[PDB]
Amino acid sequence: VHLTPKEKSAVTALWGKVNVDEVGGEALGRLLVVYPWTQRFFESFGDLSTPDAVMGNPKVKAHGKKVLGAFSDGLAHLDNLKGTFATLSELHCDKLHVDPENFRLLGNVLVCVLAHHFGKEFTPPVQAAYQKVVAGVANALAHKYH
Amino acid sequence: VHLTPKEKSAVTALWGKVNVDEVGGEALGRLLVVYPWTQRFFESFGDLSTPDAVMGNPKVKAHGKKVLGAFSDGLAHLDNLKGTFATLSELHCDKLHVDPENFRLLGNVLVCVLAHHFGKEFTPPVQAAYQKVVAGVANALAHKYH
Amino acid sequence: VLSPADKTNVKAAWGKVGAHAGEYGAEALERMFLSFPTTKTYFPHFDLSHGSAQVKGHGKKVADALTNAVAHVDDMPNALSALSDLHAHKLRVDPVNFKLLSHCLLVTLAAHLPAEFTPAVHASLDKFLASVSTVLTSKYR
Amino acid sequence: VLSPADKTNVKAAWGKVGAHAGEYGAEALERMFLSFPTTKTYFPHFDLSHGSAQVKGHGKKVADALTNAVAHVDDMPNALSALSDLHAHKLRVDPVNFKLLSHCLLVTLAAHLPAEFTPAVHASLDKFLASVSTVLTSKYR
Ligand code: HEM
Ligand code: HEM
Ligand code: HEM
Ligand code: HEM
Repeated sequence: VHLTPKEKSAVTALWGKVNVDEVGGEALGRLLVVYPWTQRFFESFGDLSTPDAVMGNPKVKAHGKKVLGAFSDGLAHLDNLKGTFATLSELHCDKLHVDPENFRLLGNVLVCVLAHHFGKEFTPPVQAAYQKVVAGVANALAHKYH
Repeated sequence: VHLTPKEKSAVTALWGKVNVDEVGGEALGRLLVVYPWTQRFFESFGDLSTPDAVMGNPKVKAHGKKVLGAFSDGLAHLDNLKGTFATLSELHCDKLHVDPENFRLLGNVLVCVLAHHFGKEFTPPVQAAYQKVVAGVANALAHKYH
Repeated sequence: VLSPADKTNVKAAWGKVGAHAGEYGAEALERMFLSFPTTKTYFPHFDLSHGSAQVKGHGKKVADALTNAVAHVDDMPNALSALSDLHAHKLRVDPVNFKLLSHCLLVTLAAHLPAEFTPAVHASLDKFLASVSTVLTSKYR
Repeated sequence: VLSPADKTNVKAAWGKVGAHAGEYGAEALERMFLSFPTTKTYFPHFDLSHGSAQVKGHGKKVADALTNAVAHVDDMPNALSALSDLHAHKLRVDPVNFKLLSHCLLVTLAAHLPAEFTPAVHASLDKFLASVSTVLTSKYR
């Protein structure tokens, strides 16, 4: 996926400051709250009854880390994203039949979470670059549907 | 994709009875009526301010029948749809910039026209077969987007 | 949001649906289940076999829920509260599935009531089903 | 369809916009133009580089048009009918672009009003933007 060099520096700089410990959780967590039908896929998790509930769940929060690493994975080498997520594609598409629209929704809630944590540092140019990234990651996740 | 040998015969017997003069035009016309924003991509076409105007619009009839032509080539090349629509893809995606959700819409409107022409002959299993075909074509036209 | 014309159309196309509400609701469900297999997971307890009594009977329920929606086309969130709870609160149904069933409802109606299935009415039914879809997938409590 | 709590969140959080209305709407549009360049094709008659006084201006216009809907929430087809006429009949704006701006607004809001952009609020704003999105892209005259 084609970020410019300055976009690449920009996303790498920012990712460097991310709390690889909570934002994954906030990303997954907001997904479950904002699109409540995605909770269907996590019943083995527990109390998703309230926003405070979902938000404050070691379950949603444990899982998030997995999510973040997959993104960092993707962030690392952005020229073969199809490859890195191949297993996750099979997993999500073949195994869990997650509708691929959902993948775009999570990528966008991640952008939301990043803007939340960086405010004015999450500038329009920097967002524009993360949009290329989450779009890249989403299309890879949904490739087994191809 | 892979229809079964059963599905393959049934789509290749229903299709041999299509009115290759109306169906295309009926599908496109319906697309512009049911989803009016698609009207934006047909500025050079003429009057489209009423359903009646649309369906009898000679440009809609004519182009619509080019469209059926494209689906026809699709049904003949279920194996590599990706390459058969490679040029149409660059056309719609990089020159036209049509949002890919709209490919899915045309595909489904085309199925509706089929139900409309063939009534009870368009059985649920025949439809199931045609849904695989239209999904396949949609994903081929959106291929230069990924 | 529906226009005046659209409103009268859902009424005038659906007027032609006989006591065939059962047959059609059933056929739409059958069309959804075969065309889009993932939809089957919302019904693990159902008999989804060809000719399933349970499906035919559910067709009826869907078709009469739709009936009631027609009946209060201007007060859907009101009339549909129980089913929102069912579909949005309980079932947690992904909205894409409503697009799939809506489409199959359209195909079914096209197939059986071709005289009613004009372009303008097709337009209206599509808006109508999306609106009931939105009511059914929204938490409005 | 909005709940009472949703209308509550939307007016309580949007209400923190205030003077910044213009700035946020401007920024949201800028974010959309940069992040999703195809959306620039609806604006040929616009100067679109950073600091266009025009984008800044037709930034306050969306923000206030948005201000419109948070208090006439219960009937936007009414309050926004001119805006629907514009977006759905004149420009024929593809609904996908409404989801992009909506997303860009959520970002602008999450960057500027952190203490405010709670998950419950986030959910309510998305619905609100979705619902005004449906109003503006439907022909219901
Ligand atoms: C969009 C970007 C996404 C990324 C980067 C991602 C990443 C991951 C990762 C790393 C796992 C670990 C699975 C394993 O190792 O076995 C996983 C599992 C899973 N994902 Fe996602 N995922 C994404 C989207 C989604 C969405 C949208 C949904 C559902 C709405 C979803 C539902 C699930 C479920 C149900 C599991 C298995 C949970 C379990 O272990 O019980 N994923 N995903
Ligand atoms: C399965 C889906 C589709 C198929 C098979 C298809 C097929 C075609 C074909 C064969 C052409 C002829 C191009 C030429 O004249 O060289 C064309 C052009 C075009 N398509 Fe489609 N198309 C699809 C979807 C769409 C959709 C959904 C839209 C808009 C919403 C669209 C907008 C256009 C436009 C504006 C042109 C050029 C018209 C002109 O020459 O003025 N296409 N497409
Ligand atoms: C317009 C769309 C729909 C309508 C109008 C509708 C209508 C109904 C009705 C009337 C019931 C009766 C529940 C009862 O027996 O009290 C029901 C239940 C149910 N619906 Fe829907 N339904 C719709 C869409 C969907 C879709 C798209 C799905 C999933 C793909 C789905 C999954 C279910 C399930 C799993 C039940 C439980 C039925 C039972 O246990 O009795 N529904 N629906
Ligand atoms: C919530 C979404 C939106 C709101 C609240 C909104 C509100 C407004 C308002 C108040 C105007 C007034 C323009 C005037 O006074 O002449 C306008 C115009 C316009 N909108 Fe939007 N609009 C929205 C979404 C969009 C989107 C998604 C697009 C396309 C990407 C778009 C394209 C345009 C264009 C081309 C104009 C005409 C500008 C002019 O000629 O002044 N709008 N909108």
